[PDB]
Amino acid sequence: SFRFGQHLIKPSVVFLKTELSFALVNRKPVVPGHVLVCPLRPVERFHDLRPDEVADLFQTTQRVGTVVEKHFHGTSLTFSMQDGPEAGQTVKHVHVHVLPRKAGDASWRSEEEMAAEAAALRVYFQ
Amino acid sequence: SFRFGQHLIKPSVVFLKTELSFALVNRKPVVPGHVLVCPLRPVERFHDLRPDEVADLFQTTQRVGTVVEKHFHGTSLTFSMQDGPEAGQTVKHVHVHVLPRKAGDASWRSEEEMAAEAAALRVYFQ
Ligand SMILES: OC[C@H]1O[C@](O)(CO)[C@@H](O)[C@@H]1O
Ligand SMILES: OC[C@H]1O[C@](O)(CO)[C@@H](O)[C@@H]1O
Repeated sequence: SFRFGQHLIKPSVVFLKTELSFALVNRKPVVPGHVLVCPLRPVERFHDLRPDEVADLFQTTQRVGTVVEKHFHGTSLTFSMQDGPEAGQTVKHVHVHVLPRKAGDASWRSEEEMAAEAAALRVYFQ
Repeated sequence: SFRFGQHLIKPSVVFLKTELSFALVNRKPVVPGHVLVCPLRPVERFHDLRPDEVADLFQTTQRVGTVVEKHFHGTSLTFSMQDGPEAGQTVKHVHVHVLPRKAGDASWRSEEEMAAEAAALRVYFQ
């Protein structure tokens, strides 16, 4: 019941929802803990977001980064937004990739394993 | 008169300053138009920023991205924050790399050429 470009994301894989944003787990996380933070409104380019949505997106991203870094035992974090076709954007919805990083750092999993991961992550936002 | 880790940045290379953030040009931009957006307060990790500083950092980053994409003739933008030593952070100050991207995309320059670039960029924020 969350849009992400032209697909519907099941709530089971969403671990945080705010008044303007939501965070979800990935089917193929690039690194363990690789999650996405998106505005609820499906806009394609970052400049399309209103200031309130910009503040919310990133304050949410900040909270999520802290949680995933902790949960997946990272010691740093990479935050990246591929804003546009020439930056590599595949899904036409603004979103931030949040990746826990460890020193010296296929991944495909079932919806059930994604849902289990989202359930673990929700605990940190209670 | 702007801190960036343990170095002072001359105003001549700063093209935007808000109540909580500032943007500057690079000595060796990775791509033309590669600029940095930083909070005025020198904190090392993204989780250290207050919510108001998070909102300001990214609303500023949004405005800067629009300007540099326009000025350097990009058609997209890459936004990246290397948050921590294991994410590649060299300067211990939170900052966002903003890079205009073009289809199919040493760079060292003098302070004067950096100052000329910052002066061009300020025009867009008048
Ligand atoms: O996903 C990472 C999680 O899995 C473990 O390695 C095994 O349970 C945990 O300590 C960590 O929280
Ligand atoms: O730095 C990019 C700037 O330089 C030019 O290529 C030459 O003046 C411009 O059109 C552009 O605004």
